[PDB]
Amino acid sequence: VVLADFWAPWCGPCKMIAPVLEELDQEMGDKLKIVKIDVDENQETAGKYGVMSIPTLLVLKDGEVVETSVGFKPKEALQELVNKHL
Amino acid sequence: DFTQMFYNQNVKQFWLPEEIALNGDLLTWKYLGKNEQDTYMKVLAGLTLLDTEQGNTGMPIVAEHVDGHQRKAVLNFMAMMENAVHAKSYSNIFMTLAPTETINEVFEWVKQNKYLQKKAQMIVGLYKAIQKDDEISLFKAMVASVYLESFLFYSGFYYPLYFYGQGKLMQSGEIINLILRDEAIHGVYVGLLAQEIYNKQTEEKKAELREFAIDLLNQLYENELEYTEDLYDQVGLSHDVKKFIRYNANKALMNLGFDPYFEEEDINPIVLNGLTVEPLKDDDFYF
Amino acid sequence: DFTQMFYNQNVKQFWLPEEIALNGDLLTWKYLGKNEQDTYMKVLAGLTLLDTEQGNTGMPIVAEHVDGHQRKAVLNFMAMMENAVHAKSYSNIFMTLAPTETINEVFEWVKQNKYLQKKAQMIVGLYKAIQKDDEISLFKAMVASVYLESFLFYSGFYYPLYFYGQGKLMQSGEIINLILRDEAIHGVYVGLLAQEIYNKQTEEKKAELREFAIDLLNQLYENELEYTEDLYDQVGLSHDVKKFIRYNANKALMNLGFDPYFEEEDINPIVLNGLTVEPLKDDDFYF
Amino acid sequence: VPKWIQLNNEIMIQKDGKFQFDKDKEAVHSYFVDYINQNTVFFHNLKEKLDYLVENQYYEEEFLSLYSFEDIKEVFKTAYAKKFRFPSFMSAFKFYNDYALKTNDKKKILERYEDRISIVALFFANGDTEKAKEYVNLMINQEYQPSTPTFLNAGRKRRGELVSCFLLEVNDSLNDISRAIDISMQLSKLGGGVSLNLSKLRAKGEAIKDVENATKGVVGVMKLLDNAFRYADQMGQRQGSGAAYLNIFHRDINDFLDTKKISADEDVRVKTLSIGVVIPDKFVELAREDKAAYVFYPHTIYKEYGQHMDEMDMNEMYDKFVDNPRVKKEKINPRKLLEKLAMLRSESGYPYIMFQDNVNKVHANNHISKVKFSNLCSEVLQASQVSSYTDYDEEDEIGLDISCNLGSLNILNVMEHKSIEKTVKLATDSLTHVSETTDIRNAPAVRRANKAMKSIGLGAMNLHGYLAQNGIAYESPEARDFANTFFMMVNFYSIQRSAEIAKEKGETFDQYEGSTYATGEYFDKYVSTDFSPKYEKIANLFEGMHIPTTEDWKKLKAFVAEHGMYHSYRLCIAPTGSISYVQSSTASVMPIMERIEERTYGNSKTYYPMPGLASNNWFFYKEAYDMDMFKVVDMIATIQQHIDQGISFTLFLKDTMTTRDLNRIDLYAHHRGIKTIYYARTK
Amino acid sequence: VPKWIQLNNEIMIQKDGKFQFDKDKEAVHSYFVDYINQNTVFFHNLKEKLDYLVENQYYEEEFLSLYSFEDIKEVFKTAYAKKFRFPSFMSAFKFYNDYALKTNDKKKILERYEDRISIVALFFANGDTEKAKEYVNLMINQEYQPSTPTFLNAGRKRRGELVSCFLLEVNDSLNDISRAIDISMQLSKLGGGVSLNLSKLRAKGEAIKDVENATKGVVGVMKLLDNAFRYADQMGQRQGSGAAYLNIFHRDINDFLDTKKISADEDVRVKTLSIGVVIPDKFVELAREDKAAYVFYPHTIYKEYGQHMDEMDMNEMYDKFVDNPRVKKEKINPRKLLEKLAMLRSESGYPYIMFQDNVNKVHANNHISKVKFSNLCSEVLQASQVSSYTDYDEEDEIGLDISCNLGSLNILNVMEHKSIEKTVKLATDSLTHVSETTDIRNAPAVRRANKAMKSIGLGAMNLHGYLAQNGIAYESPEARDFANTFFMMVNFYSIQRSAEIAKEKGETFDQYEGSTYATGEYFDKYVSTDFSPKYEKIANLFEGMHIPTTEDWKKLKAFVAEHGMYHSYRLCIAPTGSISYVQSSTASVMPIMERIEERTYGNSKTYYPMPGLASNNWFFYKEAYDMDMFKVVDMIATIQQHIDQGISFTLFLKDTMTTRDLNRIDLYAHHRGIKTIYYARTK
Ligand SMILES: [Mg+2]
Ligand SMILES: [Mg+2]
Ligand SMILES: [Mn+2]
Ligand SMILES: [Mn+2]
Ligand SMILES: [Mn+2]
Ligand SMILES: [Mn+2]
Repeated sequence: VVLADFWAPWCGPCKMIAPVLEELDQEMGDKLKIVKIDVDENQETAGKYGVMSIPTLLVLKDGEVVETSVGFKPKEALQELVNKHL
Repeated sequence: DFTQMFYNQNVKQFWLPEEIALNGDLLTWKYLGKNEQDTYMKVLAGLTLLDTEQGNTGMPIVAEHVDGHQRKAVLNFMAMMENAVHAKSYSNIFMTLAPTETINEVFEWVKQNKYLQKKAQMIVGLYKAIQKDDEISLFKAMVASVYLESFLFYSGFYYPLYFYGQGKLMQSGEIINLILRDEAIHGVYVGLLAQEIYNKQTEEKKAELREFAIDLLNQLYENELEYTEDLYDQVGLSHDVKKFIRYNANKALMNLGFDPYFEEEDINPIVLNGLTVEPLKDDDFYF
Repeated sequence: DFTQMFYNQNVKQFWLPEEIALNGDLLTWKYLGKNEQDTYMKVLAGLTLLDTEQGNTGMPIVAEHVDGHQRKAVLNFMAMMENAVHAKSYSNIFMTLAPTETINEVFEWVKQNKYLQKKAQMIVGLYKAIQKDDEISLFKAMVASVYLESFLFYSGFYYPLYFYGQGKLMQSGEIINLILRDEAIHGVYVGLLAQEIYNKQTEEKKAELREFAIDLLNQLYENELEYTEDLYDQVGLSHDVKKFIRYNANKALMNLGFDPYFEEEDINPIVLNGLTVEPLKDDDFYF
Repeated sequence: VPKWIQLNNEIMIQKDGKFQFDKDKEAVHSYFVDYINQNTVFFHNLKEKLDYLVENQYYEEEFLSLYSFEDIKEVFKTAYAKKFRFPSFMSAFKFYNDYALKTNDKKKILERYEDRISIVALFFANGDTEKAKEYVNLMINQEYQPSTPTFLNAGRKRRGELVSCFLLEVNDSLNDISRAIDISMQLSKLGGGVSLNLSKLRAKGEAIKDVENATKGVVGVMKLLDNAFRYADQMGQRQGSGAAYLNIFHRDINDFLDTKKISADEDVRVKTLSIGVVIPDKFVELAREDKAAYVFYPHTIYKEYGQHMDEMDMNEMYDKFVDNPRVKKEKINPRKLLEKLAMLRSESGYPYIMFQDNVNKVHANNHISKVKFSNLCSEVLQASQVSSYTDYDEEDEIGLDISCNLGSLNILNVMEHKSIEKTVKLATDSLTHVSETTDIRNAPAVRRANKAMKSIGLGAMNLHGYLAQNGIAYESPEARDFANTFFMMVNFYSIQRSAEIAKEKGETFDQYEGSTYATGEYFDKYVSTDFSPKYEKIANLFEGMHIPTTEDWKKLKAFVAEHGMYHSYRLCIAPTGSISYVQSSTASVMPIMERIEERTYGNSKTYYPMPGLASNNWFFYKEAYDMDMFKVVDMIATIQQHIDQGISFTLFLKDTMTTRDLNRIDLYAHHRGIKTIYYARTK
Repeated sequence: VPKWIQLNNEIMIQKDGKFQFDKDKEAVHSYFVDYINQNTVFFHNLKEKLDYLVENQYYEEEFLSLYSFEDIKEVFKTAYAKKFRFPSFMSAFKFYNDYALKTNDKKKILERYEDRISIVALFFANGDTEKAKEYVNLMINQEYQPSTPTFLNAGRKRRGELVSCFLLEVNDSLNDISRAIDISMQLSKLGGGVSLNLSKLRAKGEAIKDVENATKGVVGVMKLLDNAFRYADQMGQRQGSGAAYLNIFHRDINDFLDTKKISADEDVRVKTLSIGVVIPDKFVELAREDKAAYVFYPHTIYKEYGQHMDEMDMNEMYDKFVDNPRVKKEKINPRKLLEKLAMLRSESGYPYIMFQDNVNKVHANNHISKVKFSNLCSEVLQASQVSSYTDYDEEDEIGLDISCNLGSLNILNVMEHKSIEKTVKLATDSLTHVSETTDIRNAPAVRRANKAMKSIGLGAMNLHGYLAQNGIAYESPEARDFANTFFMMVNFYSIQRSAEIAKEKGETFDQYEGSTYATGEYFDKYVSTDFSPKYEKIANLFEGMHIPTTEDWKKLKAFVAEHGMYHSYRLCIAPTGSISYVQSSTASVMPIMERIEERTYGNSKTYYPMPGLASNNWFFYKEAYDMDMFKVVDMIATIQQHIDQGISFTLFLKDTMTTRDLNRIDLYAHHRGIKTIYYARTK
């Protein structure tokens, strides 16, 4: 189970989600991998996943996208989103 | 963001009835037909009766329930204009054009008139329904107030503006134009106070308030069409008056931050004729 | 027999603080001691509070309960003057003479000052106790209003008048004289309405109403003494101001149709020095 | 306060119930002694002064080179031999503040009155010593006053033009409109006011090359002209003043008038552009019968008939336009338009009203062109031909554009000296010299018409002053009789001098043979009616002067037929404004607005009683607003019948008189033969 | 709601979390089938259509007469042989609403896309059937897009001019100012945007012929030109857009900038005059060193040196001006002025920042004149000479006023066809034809410069669209490498075609021998530096195309030296904001503002997804506001080194960034060699 964060350095909401993902890694990092990808440097992956703003959070399970969340989310909402797929 | 600006615009528009001499209107009044004189009298009485409700209830009730010293002051100023300036101005126009007995009869007729009463009582009903510390009921009353200021008056204003645009009854037309200019700013101001309440609501509550506003507009509009035919068919103007009502309904909606309801139409041209610095700190010239 | 002449007098007295340029007081203000400036700011702040409540509450509520469109027009106009003109003028004075922090501090000071809160509590309480169709509750509020207009303002008015009379702060003083000129006619008018209600009563009821008026005056008076000492001891004028407020208490009683209550005293003479479109026809084309 | 100003303020300080009018002479004496004599540059001799003024680029050298220094010195001695003294402080103040030459730093004064007059006379004479002395006698006696441009700029290097007016015909093309803007600016930088005829411009909603509803009307051209005159503001010392004239049958007439409304928005309003309305007799007829009128689109008429709307007689072609389906128009109410004119004049004094048929009924040069528009002062009425300004590197068709060569007779000083003939002839010669020496290179039509028509304007002033100082009320029939006789004499001697100049030069004005002067139609009322005074009191005023008779007019008509006439136009009565103070005269032939003028200068309040005002003639100097406007119309029409051009006729209205009263005055002026109405001054 | 608009409204209705981009093809199909085919008038044969259009004043009969009817028929057939299908609804809507010929009542469609293209091709070829078919293939493949005036008005009778922009030099005189107003109105009547250089106009408070402090500065001229453009606003089809350019060292620079302030009063505020500021490197040097700078009075410099201030080198003459007591000047703070510029661009988008030394350091025609100002779109950087318009009847000294004939390459379509050389050469030939057939009789300097300079503008567009559709980020170094290579090839083939035209016609542009093309200085960086792609991904894009190497550039330099150059200027990248929709291309070389543009035409919103926008390339179509402006400056400077004229560089800023960020972007653009900056768009 992987939480992929599509972000950019200029994106205000993406700066707000960064500390939330660090807390989530401390609490769940034994069962959840967190991956960050910068869409300004990695346009091909952002295009492949048809991701249409930032932050976009993809929950992947064994390489397949099982859930998609757009915009800022608090920690508890990200935990609920990931715990469905653990 | 807006009350001090409206304060300024309101007080700089201050005027008094005595400033316009009315007697010279008798030189065009005498040349109108009976139907024209009848329609004018009835329209004038309609405006007078509605404006009295606004002076005695509409503005003072809103001033009472709105919080903020500066808003209460602006609202007080508007209430003053209704009672001290507008009401005296309408009376002056009447006393100039008709003898005492004719004035009393016209007011008796318009007081019993079904279409005038329907709209007058609908508006007054919403003012009477405001409850202390309930912003929803206040908003509904503000909508009613904006509809009166920016919409309901205009089936009436049409006729004086129509004459004014033709060079007839110029003194009373000048007075009406000053009154109308006050009601326009009153409508815009109360509209901003209503939007403030609207913007504090949830999305479901907003949709519900929009439905209220549109439903109310529809009821008033259908009665305006009947009111219009009742007064203006005898002088052949109803088609053009209806266009003017819809155009002003759209302005009232825009005052409440809502989209126009009616398609854009052209208006009678005679009535139209009547109407972050950040200083360069060096090291920015080097890259 | 009187409303029309009061209507005409009120509207002919209409003014705005912006008509008076205030930058001329800048130097005589700069030259006052810290004690004098403090008392002056606080005095005007106390006045601002009184006018805020007279405009927001007192005049509109009395207007609501008094019958007759012309009487209501006068009372509505007076209400507008209170909050749209008088209360605002004090801010014009403050914004000219004082830095923002001193302005912020004095408005915080009104909120926590016990005498100013007590007098507001008492006056506004009576306004809010008015019951529809109950003339006695209305009379009591009108007595309170006369006491505000003709008595309570005067502990405040003393100081601007005291300076005006010495040729100091004369632009601010001009504003204050205009405010005072308004309050004098407001106190007379409300006094006449109160007398109307009083004159309807039995002798027994009248005796009770006089008791109410005198008890209320004494209660307000005792509070005003403490307020006066609190403000004026630091400028050495408390005894002089006390004589002035007693003088004006008698004027308030007289406005209510009652005999003077305090004995006559010599007031500071400085303060006394501080006081057409005619259309063409067919016959104009032949000569 | 200064001593002279303080003494002037004692005029209104009343002692024994009478104004201290004698204090004014003390004011002149104090003003001179304390300010002028101290701050005038004095030279050891006239030679040093002339050398200083020419060398420092204050005077032109060409006009002084035509005289030996002995002749110039004799001329200056003749000017100073009179020992002219200003009789009112305001006269000297006006001259030494506006017209006296000052140093480049404005600290000192270089020219006295006798110096400016001498220089103007030397300019006028053009090498003739006797003629220069005659001009000096004419001006130092204050019999004749050259116009403000001519008096100010004659013989000075730092100047503009001596021409007061410029009347431009604007054709219906973008090239012609651009050239109109260019010429308007080039003539405003010269100082003279510019008036433009916009009746040829097609209305709003007309087609530009077969695409419909393309034009924005004459209002856009008025915007362009207004900003052009604002740009050419002559340093801002005198703001750029321009006029725009439109025929009342032009479609844009309502929008033309809408720009002078106070309620008009800034998107339509013009500020520096005065407006005038040309009213043919057809509009007055339509208003009289209360029948619906039509305003026509000029370009549709031009397409249908091949001629401009204002080149066709509307009294004849109005019906043809109305029953023409290819001519576009909209129904209007002529009486409503008249009421709109009256209320616009009440509110702002605009527009100038030009009765076209009144002008063209007695216009001598209708063969050249009918008078389609007037000047900025609404007193010049001359034939004009439009200029077809073509695209670049294409030859332009140059027409005729009118110019003011103005000069005023002081009726008081003219009749005191009993020299109507001599003054009129010398003034005509001076105006002829001004017209000849004018060469404006950036206005082709103006230059061509100045060379061809040779038109001059000889006005008169101090009519009310002369009448009141002779115990004659302005509205009295004796005043009208005097005006009739005086202006018939002026017309007689102006025609005589024009014919004499034509004989002496061997040339007339261009297209003279078609004028009524050549055919003798002009002299019909002069050889059929006797204009000698009908009052014994008035006849005594002309005693010692040969009043021309019917036989004298017949001899003059024969002389004109044999020898021709040099000037197409000779007489036009300008408003005669700030220069009327210097001459100690009432402005124009208008009645005086106020008996004592209250003027503000700096921090001082200055008072100017009208000349000759005293206790005996206090009620003869009746204020213009107190007069009956109908009798003033009668007076002007009596004067107008002897003036070939128009008269700057200002209406003086009380506050109580409505728009119907103003319309009655306008219609009585039209009925009495008044050509133009200048201003509606409401008190 | 129309069916096509409702289908286009389905783009943003996301199904499965994806945009329905396939609905746009359905939208265009519905648009055609239900509106265009129904409202297109059809003729039995092409002969009937051509006869009807020629006889009804829709087409010029002259340009169709050089071809036999079989040739025109075959040109149309090869236009329809492509069977061109619009890829988006907005393309067809924009074409059939703005450019497609409609009847006089604007009710039926007379021209298809393939008919507009055929007519424009027949106009371009001028009697050559094979060349006409080549142009048809060029435009129907959408490799080259003629400018909006050219595409809309080629072969039409109801046409203005084919020139998109005009640049006028205004001299310091009233004659020159009036003629500049006239020419501005004439060229706005023709439909083209007019840019005026006000740096030669003398400052406010200057002397007019010994009359000191009389000028109104350049701001009065701005008011005049603003009202001229309002008056000549193409009757309301599109408001008259004009441009005023002033040097930053002009004294009126603050007054010039204050015209765009919101707080500015209506007496100093212009509304239709776009303002541009010319910044020499000296101003940037003074601002960098924080020394107090001086803005100068141009007339004092003209009197002292005999040349206008903008005609001299500021970097060399600044110290001489400052040390000259006879040159009047006022002290300013260059850093405060830069901050004022930044705040003005933030609040209104004005002025157009032009770096004069960035233009003239690589300007090939500095011998003719330095580039003192740009056009209304800040992309036409050409040498111009001021015209000395003299008085009437006096011959004017006609100079050179820039006329720019624009044309755009669709980078996506040019690259997909592997036809850089043929497209560039055919576009150069078409622009040469447009320049030759264009004559303007009312602008002598524009006509003279069109005949002599023969300057054309060959722009480019769909840079960001091509990069995103190829998986290249606009800010990536690969994108800059592609821009470098593509525009080097474009410059190579434009120079080659210009030299071939000069050889075929035997004539070069006037004063070619003094240009860097003749001396070989232009080709130094091309014969020294190799501009082949440095990235294998970019080099694969140019597969099948011969990239000009160093040896090829040496051969081209020798060819130019031997035969000359027909065009003084060839490449200029215009914004092309209107024709971009029709060609399904991103506007100019600018990055896209929005991925899906929201447009309201009537009471219905019409969404326009970016050309080729999809799910796989969503993040490659990065919005310009989210991009680093330094990277965009780097891209434009990479492009600018291969463009002899300027590029319409628009700055896309966020509301979070301050005026210091705007100044930093401006200074980075100046440092990177950016010639002009068009707009500062804030989101
Ligand atoms: Mg033409
Ligand atoms: Mg010059
Ligand atoms: Mn009202
Ligand atoms: Mn109202
Ligand atoms: Mn008060
Ligand atoms: Mn009060």
